[PDB]
Amino acid sequence: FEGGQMPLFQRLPKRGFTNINRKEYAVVNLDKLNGFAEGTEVTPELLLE
Amino acid sequence: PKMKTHRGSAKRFKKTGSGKLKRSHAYTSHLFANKSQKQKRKLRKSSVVSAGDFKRIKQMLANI
RNA sequence: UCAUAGGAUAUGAGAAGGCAGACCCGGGGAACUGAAACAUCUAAGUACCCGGAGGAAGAGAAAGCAAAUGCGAUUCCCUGAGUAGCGGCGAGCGAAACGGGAUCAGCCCAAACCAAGAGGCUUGCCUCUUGGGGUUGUAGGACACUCGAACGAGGUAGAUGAAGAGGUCUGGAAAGGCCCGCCAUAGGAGGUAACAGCCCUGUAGUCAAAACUUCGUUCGAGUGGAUCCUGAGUACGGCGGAACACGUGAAAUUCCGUCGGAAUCCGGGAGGACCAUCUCCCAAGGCUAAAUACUCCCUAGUGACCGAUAGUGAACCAGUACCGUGAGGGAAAGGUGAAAAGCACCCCGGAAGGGGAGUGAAAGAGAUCCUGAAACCGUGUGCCUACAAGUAGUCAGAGCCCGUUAACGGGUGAUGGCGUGCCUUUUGUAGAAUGAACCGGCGAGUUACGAUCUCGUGCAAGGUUAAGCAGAAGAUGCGGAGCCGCAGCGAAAGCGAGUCUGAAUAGGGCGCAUGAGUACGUGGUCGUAGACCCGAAACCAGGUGA
RNA sequence: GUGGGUAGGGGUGAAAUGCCAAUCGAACCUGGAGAUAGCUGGUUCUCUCCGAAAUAGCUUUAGGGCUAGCCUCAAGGUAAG
RNA sequence: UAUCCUUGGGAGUCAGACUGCGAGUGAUAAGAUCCGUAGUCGAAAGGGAAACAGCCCAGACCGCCAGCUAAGGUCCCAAAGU
RNA sequence: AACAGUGGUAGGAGAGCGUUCUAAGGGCUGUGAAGCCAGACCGGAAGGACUGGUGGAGCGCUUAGAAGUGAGAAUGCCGGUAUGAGUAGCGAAAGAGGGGUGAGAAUCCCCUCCACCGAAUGCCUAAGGUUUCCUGAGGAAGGCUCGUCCGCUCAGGGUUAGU
RNA sequence: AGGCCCAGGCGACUGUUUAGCAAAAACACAGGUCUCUGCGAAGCCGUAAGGCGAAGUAUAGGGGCUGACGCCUGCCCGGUG
RNA sequence: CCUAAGGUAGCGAAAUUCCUUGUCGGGUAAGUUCCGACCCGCACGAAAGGCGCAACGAUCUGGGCACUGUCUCAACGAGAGACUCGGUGAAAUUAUAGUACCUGUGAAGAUGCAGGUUACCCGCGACAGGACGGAAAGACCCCGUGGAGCUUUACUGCAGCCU
RNA sequence: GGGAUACUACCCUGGCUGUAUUGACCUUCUAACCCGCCGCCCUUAUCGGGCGGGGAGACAGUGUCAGGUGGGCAGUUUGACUGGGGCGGUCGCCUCCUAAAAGGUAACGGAGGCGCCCAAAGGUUCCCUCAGAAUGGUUGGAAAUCAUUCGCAGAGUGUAAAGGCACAAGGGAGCUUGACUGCGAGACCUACAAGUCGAGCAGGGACGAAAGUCGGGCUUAGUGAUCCGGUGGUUCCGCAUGGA
Repeated sequence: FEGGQMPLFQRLPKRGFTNINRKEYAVVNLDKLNGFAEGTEVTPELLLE
Repeated sequence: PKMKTHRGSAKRFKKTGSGKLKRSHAYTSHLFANKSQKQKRKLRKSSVVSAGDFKRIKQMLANI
C-alpha cells in the first residue's frame, strides 16, 4: 500500500506470457568435467550418482 | 500458512541476477500521437526499479 | 352392488424418541469484515436451521491418469507450489498428475438365447420364478465346437510377592544426622506422629475364573466369429443456474430446472473451444473391508501443565443460591490437631464472652481453626507544638533523648535558605485539561507456519532430507521422492559466458570476468492467523415474550 | 374481572414515532464474535553509548498512510568531508 | 579539523511555538496566519529578568564546609563599593 | 599510562538485576527451611547479604534451559477498610397512668380512662401467597430504636363435605 | 355542595393521544366529495393450502381527501400522473 | 412581451406583515398587547377548502365587578423538620495536605508561584462567593472514507403486477 | 436495324389452378385442465373424493425463459481545501511578481493564459530590414496604393508572460518532407512514477558545388497511469500430434 497513491506495481504495465512447454536443461560446464579420470565414458545416469 | 506471492506484481516484475528486479515503463498503452518519437523509443526499453521501492516491496516478491 | 376405494378382524423384539456441545453425508444458507469507500468478489458454502446412518462415514475397480520400449480400484500423509492458473488482473483465491509412503479385494447384475409353467391367443409379441447366461475393450458374451461344537489368548472380582522395631544422637513423634547390615527381575506410587528399597498397602516376576464377554482352528476351460446382445426420453444440445482453483471467459469437465433430442460395434466417450490422425477407455445398474476422521465414555499411565482472584462456571451438596415471566444469565465459599486428646472442674456473667485449671510439641491451636502482610482502628509513651499561614520535603541547624550490622551513630527537631505532587496528552501543564478514595491480588507485544537480515555452528561447489518404517510419546538408523545453489539473457522459440535489442561482426541493458551456498539454533523485523490489551453504536441467523 | 388471538425485514395504533414486560426511528436471549474501530485510554526491573522530527512529494488526503530528509547498529571505500 | 560516501538491519517524526532580521495577508493590529534566515524550547537543568519554555549568560558523569569568571549586581530585605 | 568525553523526549545499540519451573554438580534444613516482622550492613542500579523475633517443613548456591517473568495509573476487575460522620435518615397517625412478668420494660401482658375509622382502618370471599395459622419455649441474626416481645428461630399440633 | 360579566382567535359538539415533560388549534367524528369493485368483487395476510372482506352483493364493501350547520367552492389538461 | 391559464367571490399588518410599536378611532393617566376600520396581501383564497356561525372548551388573547397578604410591607400564632439529650446509623465525593487577603505572573481566571498585608489553638448554629464544586467520557458545533431511520426523476437490485 | 432468338428444352418476361406442410377469426366437443354450481355415495362431515349432470374451456392456472413497470422492499454512494462548518470559490498544466542578486520556497497572495494551431506558420539554399513621423501625390480623408528623407528596434516573432532575436530566431523566393529508423557516451531534474537536453555511430535520404544543416515550430504550456477491448505486422507460443 502507498496511502491511496496508486502502488508502483499497478502503475506499471504487464509483460508477456509463460507456457507449459519448457526444456530447462541441467547446465554443466567443462570445468566440472575435469573431475573424471582419463578415457572415461560420461553419461547422465553416471552424472546422477 | 506459508506466504502468498503477490500475483499482480509477479505478472509484472522479474528478478535478474544480483537480486535486482527488472520492469517496463509506464505511459506506453494507448496514447502515442501526443508523444514525440524520442520518448516513445526511450520507454520501449526495459528498466529497473528504484532503491526505495525495492526496499518497500522486498517482501512481496520473496518466492521469485 | 361387474369392481375399486372405503369398512371390519387377526398376525408383526416394525417406527417413534433420545443421544457425544465431536466426526460424515446431504437439503437450506447470512451479515459483520477485507477491498483502507462499495455493488463483481471476500467473509464462506463458514456460522446457523433441517433430514439421514455409521462406528467410522463418503469414495471406489477406469467411457481413468498420461504421451512412454506406459501405468493400472478407491482413500489418506510429504512433495509438487504459493507453481500453472483464476481475479473490479484489485483485494485476494488457488489445484492436479508424475514421484516417495501407509493399506490392499475384487466382485454381482440387465441384455441376449435354453428350459419349462405362466393365456392373453392376433400361436409367442408380453408374462413372471427359477436356473443354465453373463459380466467383457490390441473387445466380450450369446451361438457351434472343451470339464451350527470343542480348542489358545485376554477382559471383567482377585491370589502370592525379598530385605533392618540394627545400634546410637536430637526430638512430641525418626522415615532425619553418625556408625553398621541386607534385598533387589522388586530403588513404581501412596500412607506411616518429620525426608523409608528393607514399617504397611503394595511394586518386579509368577498364578488364578463358577458366570458373561472379544479375538484364531473344525462344518471350471480354449478354438471359430453367419446371426443376435452388450444399461433411451439415456448421452448430448439450446435456454437459466450451480460445483469444478477456473467470476462466461478460449471455457474443457460434473449436476441441476424447462424444452429439444442421438448411435448400437462398419458403434460410442475422453485427451481443457473446435476439427482431423493417433493414443486410452466402454458411461447411461449395484456391492465392496484397511489405510483416514472424531472422544460423552471406560482401563492404565505421562506432563521443564495450575495450585484456591489460579485450574473446569463448579476442589466445598454448582449449573446450586440468586436474577429474569422466558429463552437465559449466573456467583461466593479449600486448610484446628498426629490423634478430638475439642476444653473435666471453679469464679464473673442471664446468656454470649471471659479469667483460671487440664489436654497437647504449640490454647498466642479453641470451630475462617496452619502463616496472618497492608490499608484501617486503638492504648502507652522519648522529642516537638497555642503570633503562625507553606506540594509538607530537602540542606543548614541549637536544644533534648537513646546508644548501632561501630560509624566522620539513631530519634526528635526551635530557627534560616530553596522549593507549584504523580501520570497521560500537548508547541505549552503547578495547572482552573484528563485518571487514581486507600491497601492487597490479577491485568497487556506471545505462539504456530513461511519470509528476510545479523550472529554461531557442520560441511563445503555442494548442502539437505520430508512423509514414512524401526525405535523408553526420545535420540539414533534407514528413507534421495523432493528443495536451494554451482549461469545467465530473452516475452518466447531458443542460445549460452554470453545473451537481448537491432540490418550491425556498431552501440546500449542485463550477472560477465571481481567462485559460496546450503541444513539447523538464537536474536531483529515482516506476512497469515483475534496478533498488543480494554471499548463501540450497529449488522446477520435461530429462538422467548401481548 | 376471567379465558383467548395478533411476534419483531413484524404486531398494534381515534396517528404521538405512540406501545409491544421500568428497554423501541425498529424488543429481549444465545451464537457469527475476541465483529471492525485510520479514534480515546493504558502497556509493569535497572544502568550505559548515540540520539531526532513536527519538513518535501502524492494520497476521497488533511489528527491517517507510502517514499525522500533527519536518527541508530553493522560491513566496507578509505581520506573522499 | 576529522567527518564524509556505498550497501545492509530497526525506527519515530507529517499538531510545532516564541525571539531577532527580510517579506506577504491584515489597518506595516494582534501572544494573528504563512514564508526565508539564525537561535532557544520542543528534548535543557543551573545564575539573571520579582514570580515566567521560548529574553540574557550558560550545558548538569558523581563527591568536596576549594578558587576564578559570564549576564546581572554591591543602602536593607539579599553576597558584594553609602 | 596519556588524551578526550559522559543533559536528554520519540527512537536505535549494548550491558546486566530479579522471579517460577527444568537438568547436571555441590549441600542447607526440627541444632528450625519457606514466608512474615525489625535493624544503624554491602554493591554503580536493578538488588544481595548478615543478626534478632515470628513460623513450624521444606530450600538456596553453581552452569545452562524454557517462560503465564517484574504494575502506579487503563472513570480497569475482585476482596477488604477509610472519608463525609456520630452527620442525614429512623417511612402520614394520641396516647395517659396503675399493676404483672422479668437480669434488664416508653415499646411485652392485664386494668381504667382518652383518642381514630366506621360505603371502612368493619364483616365474608377471589386471584395470589404456601404453614406465615394454634400451643409451649428462645432472643444471635430480621424488626430503620428497645424488646422479656412475633408475620423471626426451635418442638409439637391443626384443614373431616352425596348437597 | 357554581365566582360572574363583556369581547375576540382556533376547533362545530361528547370523545381520543405523546404510560414517564407537551391533553392542544393535533387525532376521531357524523356530513360531503372523488375513485375502485358484477362477486373464486376489489383490497388485504399467506408462497400455498387457507382465509378476512362476508354466511355481505353497488341504498354493499375498499381506498384518497375535507371535516356539524348556513352561503359557496372561479380559471388553466401546457407539464406529471 | 409572455403563458396552458394569468387569483373571481369572500377575507386581509391575520396562528400568515420583515417595513412594523403600519395609519386612524376606542378602551387606559399612560397600551410594542387587544378590539374596530383602511389596503402597498415581501409571502390569503376557495375541498391542504373560503367566509360566518348558536352551543360547547381544565383551549389561547384583551377588558370589567367581587375578592383578597399577589403587592406597599411585612407581623404574630399552631404543627413537622431543623436545635440539646438518649438508641440506631448511611450516601454521593475523595492525589497527599499544617488548605488567608490584595496586586502581579503564568496554558492569558491562583489556596498552594512572586512582593507585600493581615491572621493565637479547637469547636457549635447559619450563608452559599470560590475550590472553573458533584452528578453525567457534551445531547450544541466539528471530524470519523462510523452507525441507524426516512425521502427521490441518486446507483444497482428484489417482491408484486402487466405482456 | 443489333444476334429477327425457324424442328436442345431456356431462367418463368413471373402468372394460376388441383397436392403435404405454417397464423390469425370462427364453433364444437369429448378430451384434457378448471368449477368457493347441483343430485347420490364414501359419511351422524359446508374438508376432499368417486360417480352423474351442468357451466366454462385449449383459455385460465401452473413450470422455464423473455420484456415492461416497480422506494412497496433491500445493499450502498452522495469528495477534499476551508483563519469553525454550510453557501460562495478552487482542484491538472504554462508565464511573471511576491522570492530576501545560486537553486528551492506558502497563503481562499497579486496579474494572465492552455485542453490548440501550422502541409506550411516545418527542413534546407539563397536574398533583404522594420513601426512611426515629415513632405509632394486625385478617386482618397487621419489612415488604401506611390516617391524622398529621418528612423537600434518603438515593429514583428501563430497564441499568454518572460528570456532572447536585425551576423536573424523578423520578411521573400526555389527545392524538398529529418514533422526519419535503429540508437545513444554523458548530464540536468528528481521520493517514486515520470519529465528534459545530448554530442557521437550505422541505414537511407532532403537541401545545397562544397563546407555543412536537417531526429518538427524561436524557447518554455496545448495533455493523463494501469486494466480491458479494437485494428495492422509478426522469422514467438500455441495443453497427445497437425491445425486452429
